[PDB]
Amino acid sequence: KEFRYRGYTLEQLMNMSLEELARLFPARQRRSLKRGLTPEQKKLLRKIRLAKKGKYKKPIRTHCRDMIILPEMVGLTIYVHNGKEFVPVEIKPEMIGHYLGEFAPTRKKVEHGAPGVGATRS
Amino acid sequence: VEIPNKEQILADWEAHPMRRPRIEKVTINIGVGESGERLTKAEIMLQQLTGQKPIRRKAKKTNRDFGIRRGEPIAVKVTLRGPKAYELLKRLLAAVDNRLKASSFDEHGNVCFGIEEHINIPGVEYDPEIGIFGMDVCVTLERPGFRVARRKRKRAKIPTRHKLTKEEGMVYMMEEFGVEIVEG
Amino acid sequence: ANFRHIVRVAGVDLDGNKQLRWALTAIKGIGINFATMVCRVAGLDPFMKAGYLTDEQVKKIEEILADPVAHGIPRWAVNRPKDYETGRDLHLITAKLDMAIREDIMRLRRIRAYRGIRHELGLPVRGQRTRSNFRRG
RNA sequence: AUGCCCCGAAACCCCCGGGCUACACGCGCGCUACAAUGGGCGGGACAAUGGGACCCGACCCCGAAAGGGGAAGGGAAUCCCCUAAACCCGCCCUCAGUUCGGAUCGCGGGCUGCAACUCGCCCGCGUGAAGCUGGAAUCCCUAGUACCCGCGUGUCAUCAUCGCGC
RNA sequence: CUCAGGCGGGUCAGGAAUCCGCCGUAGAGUGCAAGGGCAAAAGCCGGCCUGACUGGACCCGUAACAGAGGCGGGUCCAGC
Repeated sequence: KEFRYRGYTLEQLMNMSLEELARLFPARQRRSLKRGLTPEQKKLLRKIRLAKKGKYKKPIRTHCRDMIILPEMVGLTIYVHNGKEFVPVEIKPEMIGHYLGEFAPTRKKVEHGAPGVGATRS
Repeated sequence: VEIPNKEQILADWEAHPMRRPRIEKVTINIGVGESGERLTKAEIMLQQLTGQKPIRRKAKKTNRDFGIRRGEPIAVKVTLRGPKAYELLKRLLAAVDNRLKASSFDEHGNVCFGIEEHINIPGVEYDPEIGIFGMDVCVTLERPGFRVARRKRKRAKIPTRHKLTKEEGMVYMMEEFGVEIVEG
Repeated sequence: ANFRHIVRVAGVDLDGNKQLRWALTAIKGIGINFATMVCRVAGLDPFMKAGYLTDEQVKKIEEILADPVAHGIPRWAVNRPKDYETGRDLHLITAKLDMAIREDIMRLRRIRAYRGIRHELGLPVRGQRTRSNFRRG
């Protein structure tokens, strides 16, 4: 089925301005947008806008894990820092309104081995 | 999908009246999978939905993985024929959207599908005895003179010209009622 | 009058010796608060023993459950205040509610979010400590 | 604070991101409960210690709640936090995994903070896991003490099942 | 009434549960070894029954040709 967010299609979401996107988004994202964007986030937006317009062909890397995905960021690969490397994340329509850091896991899955000598009172 | 032979095969159906087939039987199966009170619930459900008695299809061979034993009544089935079969097929096909997968048709123009919940004049009377809702529905077509291979006396084999095909079956379904899809 | 020991509302059998509030509570998707809300909207005394309900009253309850908001229920007392797809206010009952929650978790797992990963792994998702508690084995 | 040894363009100094918050498992100390010596609803009474300047904030208006806007007085025996709970009266529940239990999750609305996903707190509706009194063993306490029940403060931009007192 | 096995289709259902079509000379089954025989049956599913009976005759095999106590089998008459 065609993707829709709050009954709006992707083209409508792109055409909508920042205030309407904030209205659509949940309380946390709306509050973040209302407060504003930090200078690093503004630089990230400038890079994404240039890439979309077609004058930035290099991969996009950033440390901004607290950034919320916007519809204009759909269709791009962003390399998000996770502490050690820049893991790639492909922006999808269903990921709008989520924090960019949710898709860049930091820790690793644990495969517990045999318990040590001190793991028990014996 | 798109059938390319619709026009000339329409000329054919109209030119030869006896070449027009019909739904000889619609078979509905309830694969309960266990011989419990759910089996009786499904039996009464199909009894009040169709109007004729059920059949206790027993299990062939024993399999402990599925929790079955040979000869255990597992599933039930019912066969519908005639104008009442026509009406039941219409209501069932309306239950879900009037769309059939174009690939579901057999080689001999036989089609069928499955419904995972009663929705056809269903009646919310399911809390008393329901829970095993779900039904495999398959329809069989036939040009009129196919009882030659069924009659005991002077039984014979129908030629390949006189038997249905996938395209003819789907076009017949389209012409009578409902539409096909591209299944992707 | 006709005191029914068992009454079926919204496809779930309700007790006949229990008040209407807690009787409606038997349906997944409705609790004591929302049941009282529904009774007050329908105009039925919440304290009546379930079983005295008539066909008209049962159908009225069904309609209220179908469209709680249009019947006066506040938009902030519903189960789904803002549908992800349609963008309207909905209240889901039993099977539809289960499908909606399953779809939400499946969407998370599909987008590969942290909360989806944690859902599939079966570990806490809301930011708890897993060193001393949550021992399932 | 300091002896010797060591690093001394690095172990020194700043900045960004992550971690200290992981999780088959063993343990200490606690909170909540396993209900009638009670749960819910409406109503009716009673404190003290302390703190308050980007601070406490009466009072008024909006909101269903969280919360939002204006704003008097108070440098504090003058104003605020501050009309606590246990307890009492009337009604429903009548021994049941329930109108006990409140983990675990969905959606949505807010506050602080430059920043809330890793990794904060708050409120609405929905959901409803173990638990029906506990083996060997083991701990505190001699009077306004023990038990029961709430409040102030230190940490604090937000966060108290925590320490110190009432 | 027709089997085994296979091809195409169908909600849970997956290699394998129950179902709808086509092909299918027996590749199945027939209590048990092997061989032989069996497809509108000798196989699968049902209805009724107890000829798995009584009194007898003759004949073949064990034992060719070529002798036999005991035993197995075949063709019949009568009774019920």
